[PDB]
Amino acid sequence: TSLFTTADHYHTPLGPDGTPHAFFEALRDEAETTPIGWSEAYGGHWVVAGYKEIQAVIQNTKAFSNKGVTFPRYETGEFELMMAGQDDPVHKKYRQLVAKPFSPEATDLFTEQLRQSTNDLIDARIELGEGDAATWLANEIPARLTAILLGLPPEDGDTYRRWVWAITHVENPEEGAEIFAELVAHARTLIAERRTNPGNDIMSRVIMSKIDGESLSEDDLIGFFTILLLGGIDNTARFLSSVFWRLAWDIELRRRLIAHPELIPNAVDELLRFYGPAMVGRLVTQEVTVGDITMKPGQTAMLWFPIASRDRSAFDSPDNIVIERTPNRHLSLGHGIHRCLGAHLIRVEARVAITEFLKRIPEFSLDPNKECEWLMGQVAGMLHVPIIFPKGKRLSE
Ligand code: HEM
Ligand SMILES: CC1(C)O[C@]2(C)CC[C@H]1CC2
Repeated sequence: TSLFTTADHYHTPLGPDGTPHAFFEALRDEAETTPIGWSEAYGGHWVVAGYKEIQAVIQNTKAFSNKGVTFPRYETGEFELMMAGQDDPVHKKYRQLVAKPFSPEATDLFTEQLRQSTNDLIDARIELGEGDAATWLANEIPARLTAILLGLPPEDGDTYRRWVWAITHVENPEEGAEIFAELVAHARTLIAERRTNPGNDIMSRVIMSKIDGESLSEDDLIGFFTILLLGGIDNTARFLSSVFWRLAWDIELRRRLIAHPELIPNAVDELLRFYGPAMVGRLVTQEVTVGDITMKPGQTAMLWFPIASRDRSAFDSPDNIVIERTPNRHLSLGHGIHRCLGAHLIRVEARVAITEFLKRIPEFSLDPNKECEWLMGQVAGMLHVPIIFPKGKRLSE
């Protein structure tokens, strides 16, 4: 038997712990013999699980195109995910427009805003002794940050989450497209207002930019708005949710982060390796042989980063969360020309979120009376993390 034959990132077998990690470990074991397998899912496609094979594919821009970045394709109507859904030269020219706001030096400037926000969110339920770590904290920290990045109202996370859900998981096609059309309508209004009353946000920045002499089309701007909205509300929320879940039951990892705050950055990278949400696809545009397999134009290859991040040939003791691991060349944020634009930002965000969470609530656990829930898909992570903790006090009010 072979686990590749029915491999499907939206339908990953879950173990008793509630995650797909037992399955990931088993597939990792099989990938030592067969690093790339054909899955019958989605009409048939390639599943690339070995670390060196993923590197070979992701570095080859000649035979692989990012037009297949989301598979099944995300619901974004007639729009494309800017940067992520493009190949060079188009990709490079668009990314250069937002490189500055995402530089490590620029992203460092969000630290205090994120520290205060995390604390403000925690105040909301600290006196209650219970709450869903995902919905209450993990979803909100990035939702608020992203809204600020886009010049949107921070208090409308449910609206943004509804759009994101439509793009990534709504099952009914029409309902999905109609809800994404809502995002487009809101974006149009935002763009027109920024057009005349600009601010210091990134949308404002791209609206005033120019490529080869001319301003970007409204459609291009909607693509920028969409991909940045997805990075925060989807990717970051699912990652942090899985992290909070882990910290709720792993009392060993938790006490060490509290005792060694200086290890938190390295710990964040190790958690990124272990709980990376993502996976990405690539559209084959040229017959190419990777490893022992030959791919043909028109086929799609899914890069299963979570399996590659557990490759024994790339990481010693891959199944353990070694907080002091360094270097840590995980693929959770991609590699090459499409490597995560938000890499430094999410490292800062995770450091702050974890630090403040453990500072305010050093003692907590999973709620024995409530169920945790894992969200499967191209971005996979905990969706519901009910926890309980001894009642505490608010910092403000
Ligand atoms: C923990 C959070 C996140 C994870 C795990 C994640 C992961 C990834 C990965 C795997 C890629 C590579 C795409 C490919 O190879 O095709 C990527 C690309 C990208 N990400 Fe992130 N991401 C996260 C958060 C964010 C955030 C917060 C933003 C920005 C606000 C963002 C913006 C982007 C953009 C624009 C690209 C495309 C870059 C390009 O094509 O050059 N991501 N991300
Ligand atoms: C899943 C992943 C990695 O995240 C986003 C934000 C960029 C590329 C793809 C699709 C959307």
